[PDB]
Amino acid sequence: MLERLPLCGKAFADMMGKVDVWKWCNLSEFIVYYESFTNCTEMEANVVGCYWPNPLAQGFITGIHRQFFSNCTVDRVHLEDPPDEVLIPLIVIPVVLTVAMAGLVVWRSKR
Amino acid sequence: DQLRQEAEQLKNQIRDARKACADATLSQITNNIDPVGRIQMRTRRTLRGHLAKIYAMHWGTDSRLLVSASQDGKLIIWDSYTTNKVHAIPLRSSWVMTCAYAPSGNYVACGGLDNICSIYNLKTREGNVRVSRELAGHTGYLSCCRFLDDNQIVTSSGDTTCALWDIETGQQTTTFTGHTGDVMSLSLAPDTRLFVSGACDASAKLWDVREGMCRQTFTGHESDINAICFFPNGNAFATGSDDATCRLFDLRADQELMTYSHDNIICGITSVSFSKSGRLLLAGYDDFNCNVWDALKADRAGVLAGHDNRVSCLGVTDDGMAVATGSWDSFLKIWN
Amino acid sequence: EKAQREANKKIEKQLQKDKQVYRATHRLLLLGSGIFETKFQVDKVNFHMFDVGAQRDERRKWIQCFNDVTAIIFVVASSQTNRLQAALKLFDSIWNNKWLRDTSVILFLNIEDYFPEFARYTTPEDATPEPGEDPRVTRAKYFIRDEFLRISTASGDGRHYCYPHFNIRRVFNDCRDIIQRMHLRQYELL
Amino acid sequence: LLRVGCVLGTCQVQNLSHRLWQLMGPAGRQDSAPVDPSSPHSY
Amino acid sequence: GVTRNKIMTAQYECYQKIMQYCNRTWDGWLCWNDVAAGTESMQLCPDYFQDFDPSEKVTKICDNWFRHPASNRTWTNYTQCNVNTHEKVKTALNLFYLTIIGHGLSIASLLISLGIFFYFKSLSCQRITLHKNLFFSFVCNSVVTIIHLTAVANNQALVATNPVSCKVSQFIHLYLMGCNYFWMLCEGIYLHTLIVVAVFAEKQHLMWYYFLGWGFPLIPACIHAIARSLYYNDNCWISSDTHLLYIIHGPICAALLVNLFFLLNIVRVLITKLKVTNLYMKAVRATLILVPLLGIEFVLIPWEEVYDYIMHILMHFQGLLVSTIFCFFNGEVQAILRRNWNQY
Amino acid sequence: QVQLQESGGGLVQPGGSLRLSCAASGFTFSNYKMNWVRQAPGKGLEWVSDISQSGASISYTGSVKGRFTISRDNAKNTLYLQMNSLKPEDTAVYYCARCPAPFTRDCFDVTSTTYAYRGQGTQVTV
Amino acid sequence: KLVEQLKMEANIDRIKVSKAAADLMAYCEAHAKEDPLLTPVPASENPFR
Repeated sequence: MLERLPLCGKAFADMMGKVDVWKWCNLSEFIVYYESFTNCTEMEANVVGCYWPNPLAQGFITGIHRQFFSNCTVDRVHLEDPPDEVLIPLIVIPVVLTVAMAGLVVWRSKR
Repeated sequence: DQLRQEAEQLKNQIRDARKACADATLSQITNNIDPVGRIQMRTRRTLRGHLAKIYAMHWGTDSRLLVSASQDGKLIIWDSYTTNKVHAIPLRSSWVMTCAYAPSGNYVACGGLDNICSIYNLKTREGNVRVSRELAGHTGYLSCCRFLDDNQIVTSSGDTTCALWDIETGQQTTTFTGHTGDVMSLSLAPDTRLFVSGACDASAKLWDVREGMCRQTFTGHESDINAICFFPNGNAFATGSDDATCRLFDLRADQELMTYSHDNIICGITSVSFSKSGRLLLAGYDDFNCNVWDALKADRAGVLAGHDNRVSCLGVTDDGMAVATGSWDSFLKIWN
Repeated sequence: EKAQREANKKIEKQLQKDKQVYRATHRLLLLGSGIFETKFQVDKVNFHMFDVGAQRDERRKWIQCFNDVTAIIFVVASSQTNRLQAALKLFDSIWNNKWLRDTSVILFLNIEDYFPEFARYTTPEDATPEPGEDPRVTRAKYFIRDEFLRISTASGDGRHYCYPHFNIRRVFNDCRDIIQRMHLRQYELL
Repeated sequence: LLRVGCVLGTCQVQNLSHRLWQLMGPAGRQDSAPVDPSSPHSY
Repeated sequence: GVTRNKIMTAQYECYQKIMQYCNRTWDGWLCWNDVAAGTESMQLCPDYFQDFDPSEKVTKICDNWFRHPASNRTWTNYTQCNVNTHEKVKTALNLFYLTIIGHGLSIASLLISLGIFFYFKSLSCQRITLHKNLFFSFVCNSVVTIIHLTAVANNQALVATNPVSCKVSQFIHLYLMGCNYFWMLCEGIYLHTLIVVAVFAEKQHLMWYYFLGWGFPLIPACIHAIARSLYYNDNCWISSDTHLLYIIHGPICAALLVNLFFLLNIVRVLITKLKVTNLYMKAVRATLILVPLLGIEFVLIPWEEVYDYIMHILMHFQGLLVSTIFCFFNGEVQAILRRNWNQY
Repeated sequence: QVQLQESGGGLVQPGGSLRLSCAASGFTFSNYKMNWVRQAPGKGLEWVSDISQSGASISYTGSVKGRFTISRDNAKNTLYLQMNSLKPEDTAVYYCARCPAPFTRDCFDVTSTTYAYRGQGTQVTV
Repeated sequence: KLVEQLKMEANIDRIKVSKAAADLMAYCEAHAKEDPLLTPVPASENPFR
């Protein structure tokens, strides 16, 4: 019922041949035509009652991405905490050094 | 039998003799002169370095080098032009109460609770300040000392006596007796042949250094005289007492001339000194203030309010360029 | 100007080395040739006690030199010209002098014909009788003690305190207490 | 082991700065075009 | 726009990592993973629009994916993201203005006090020396706090370049904050060695105080900088949810603990000294005098908006309080300037 | 000129009553504190009584308190000592002492030897 | 003797207060310009600023 996808999928693929073939992964340029492809994939809809989350469309659009944008880097940003054995020493050692320096100043006071 | 009645009638003789020669007070004549105006003297230098309260100071004849005696056991020779310390003399006795800069600049003296006027040499052949002599013989604390020359020096002590010393031999050449209270200060005349003394008996006596006798005695004060200073002409002197009043006496008149007092001043005077001409009368007070008095009109001409403790000593340079005030806050302020 | 600056630097470093040992020294006045010095050390704290010698009986002028001392040790012969009334008058004059109103006094106290308030006097609760002490002698001791404390208390002007005792560790503890009180007062806590 | 964020009273500047960064982050962003809270058509 | 630009990048990375009962979905805004049956899934609220609050979090219901009636397909409850955002921005701006005004008045009072202390010079002593040190550290810390709160995290276009300058500003800010609280600790230490201990005045070397006040706060600052550069290298280190901040606030609370211990001992000594002769009133008077000097008001409230209300109020009025207590209402300075103002 | 010349004094019966007058001159009597001091034969100086400037603060020595009366008339610059119930131990030269510090609570060296601001004394034999 | 001191003091040739007042006034008015404290000294002869 939803064979509407290749209609703009391979039109997307054809227009994709403009930009550099290795810049297909570059998130700065091709995202314009990606948003145009999203407009396609949801403008042919709204005739029978389709919704925005399309489970029958994720496979085919993932395949249309598989057609052109494979063998790529992910460029992940990761915010990680210590493994719980490096966290607490970096917190405790400053406190111990603080109390030790305080005691050392009180010691030097009477000297 | 009873010789005190003869003394009282002699007192009557002296008093009516002074009253016979009293035509008009110094205020009654000094009216044609213009008022001195508001004397606005500001702090120029603040000599820091002393540890304890400063009791005495003395300008040198060069009006640049000054000696200061603080009760921390130190005699610091300052360079008032550059604030630099020229000499730092550690003392055997820390309770110093007076200090004297010799007019030659070669020696310095100091004394206090120890009955010894120590003479320190500053022109040695090796470069160290050494004790050249230690004058002993007094039975009371040394309150004031002033150099007559490189070899002679006069001293005043709490034993109600004054003494003229020979520095080389360390002997008392002349002893001045007659006071009934602790002699607090002395002032050498411009000729150094006479000097006045201020004792704790509300009295001031004029001494002859070569003759050794008491010439005149001045009364009028109500409390202990703490400071005395000769007029630049040598024919008068001012006195500071504990009765919160300064008084000016004249030698040839043998009578008090002016009474410097105000209702709001209820604190005693610690130091006193005239200007180069004697128009202004600088006086240190027990309160943390210094009042400038007009010697011919008895009106307060200005106030110096820089010190945080009582002004213990006051000194005007020989050329009258600046005024040094020592206080118990371990600081010296040079005013101009 | 160069040698002046070098000599000034030398003198100032010497003055700092002297200032450390000066401010690290306790000064004391003993009352009861012109002056005698006595230096002793307790717990490596420097003490500098001075005894008045060869001075006249009029003290109203030379006693002003001891306004910056840590404490004035006032020894009284509490054990006839009425010596105790004279000592009381001297302590009264010392307590109300404008220059010694901040100087603490360590009181060392070494029949009712001169003090009729002795009959109706009562031993207060602050008075702890020493072991081996009869009631009358202890009452008289604390009577002179409170005679001194009444003069000590009838003055609100001043930073001074009075430490009466009936011997070096006593002075040490009193001086330490005075120093602590002065530090607390400099912080406006006391 | 501990609570979320910095709980001590001395890091109030840190939390306030992070709050200002989260609310007033990148400028030029859009606003809510459709009715979000009570609508069935809210993604 | 930048909104659907963020949405496009999210689409990109979601279909980048996902392609590698209730299953994985894409509701158009956030990428979701596969959840077990009868399990509610969560996602922290994004920063897409200016109306949604990023600190909140959105949820999803499993069972199919909880098809919403009257919609007949999947739905997500984004209600908790924009119902109370206006009030959040309101309180954020109000708190920002509170901090700026408080720290500005603190700078004013502390600079006046520092000028008085450095010009009069008659109060020169170790106590006043550490007072000037604490005042200057207060000034530096508060100035850097203002310049970091206004420029960074409030005008993001300045920190939009993703530079190292914002990170070095974070480092310097944490360093001067540590210096402020460690100088409070040094004031407490000196007060303890003077009152409790029998140390004379004008006798200590004061070099250890300079060390503990200036050089030591560098150690935890560098430790936190290295730890963040190695594990939590986020955008300009402006985040506060990471526990790496306790490397800096840890020693601060310890310094405040030691300062409160000194406060206890010194109030004890003061009561022992005052018991010889009411006591409660002057005791709490001395306590309230020493509280702003020692930074006690931070640890006495250990860990809901009134509490951070008071927290910010005291944290940004502490400089003003110390300046008006130890320099303006001080009897010595009062008498001195009252005696001196008759001249000018 | 401080004189402080005293009047009165003389041989009286045991248990009698006299009064001594201390005539002041040369200083403001209302600004200074006054004191009574005596010197019995063969003994030193002893402080007897004093009175403040206002005339309210009053202190005697214990041997004379309740027996003698200190008073001052600041208008005529005179100090009174109403002597009552005298005993042979009261035989002394009673001096009028005035310590030199005005407007002060401390009052120094009134019982001192070689001390000025004190009268010559009047012999009171009893 | 204290009486002999009074005898030595009561045998001096005094002058009256008017002439001494004139003397002091003349000394104060004949040396006022050479006293750099009655007059403010400019910043070219004052070796203190």
